[PDB]
Amino acid sequence: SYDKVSQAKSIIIGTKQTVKALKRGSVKEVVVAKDADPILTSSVVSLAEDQGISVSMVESMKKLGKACGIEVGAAAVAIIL
RNA sequence: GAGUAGUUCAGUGGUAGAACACCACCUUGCCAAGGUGGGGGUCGCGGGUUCGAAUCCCGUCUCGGGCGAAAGCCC
RNA sequence: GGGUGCGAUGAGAAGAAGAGUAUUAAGGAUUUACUAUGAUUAGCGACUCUAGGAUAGUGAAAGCUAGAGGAUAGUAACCUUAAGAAGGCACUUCGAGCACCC
Ligand SMILES: [Mg+2]
Ligand SMILES: [Mg+2]
Ligand SMILES: [Mg+2]
Ligand SMILES: [Mg+2]
Ligand SMILES: [Mg+2]
Ligand SMILES: [Mg+2]
Repeated sequence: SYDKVSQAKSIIIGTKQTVKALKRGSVKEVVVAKDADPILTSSVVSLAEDQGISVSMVESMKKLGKACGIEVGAAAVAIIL
């Protein structure tokens, strides 16, 4: 769902920043890219589900980057609405 | 002429030097830098000369080049 | 503006380390190791001693190997005092630029 990502009010970018966004429950929707290494994805989606927050996985992470406006690509993006 | 420490170069008859690299400690999450120490070389290989050969001689191996009809020879 | 490289699998900055460590002095201790050097005189060549080596010549004493032990300095290693730094990854906040080139 890049409609939700390329828009939205507040969005944090990067697995660490999404984990820090989860660590204070200020995030409303969590987006995670599929073709990323699951070793890192696991830790953020687990904490996400544990918090009880919705997770919307997306196909491409380069596309995630492009939707965020970033030029390098992201693994996880948190929408801190 | 080219072949010498792991690499790169010195060493022009006295058992192989420097630099860098490597190991150990300093030392620690981890490396770099650094400071002490340390280990390492059929000197292409084999005979001879000599008390002693990386050095001289002979045979021989590989590479680059020169001479020669070639064998050889020279660098 | 152009050509690359890296970058949310974290650019970059600060912090935290590194650390009271390196380094700089004054003493202290005077045992360790390392380095340099060893009168005259022959000899290319000498810190001394033992054991093998090998040994032509020179010398009171030879070059190798293995030990052990020495003076003269120069160093590091250990205490006390006063000062006292430094790069990167990783870590911790901020989170997107940084680097080489013309
Ligand atoms: Mg011819
Ligand atoms: Mg021929
Ligand atoms: Mg950084
Ligand atoms: Mg820093
Ligand atoms: Mg401290
Ligand atoms: Mg120009």
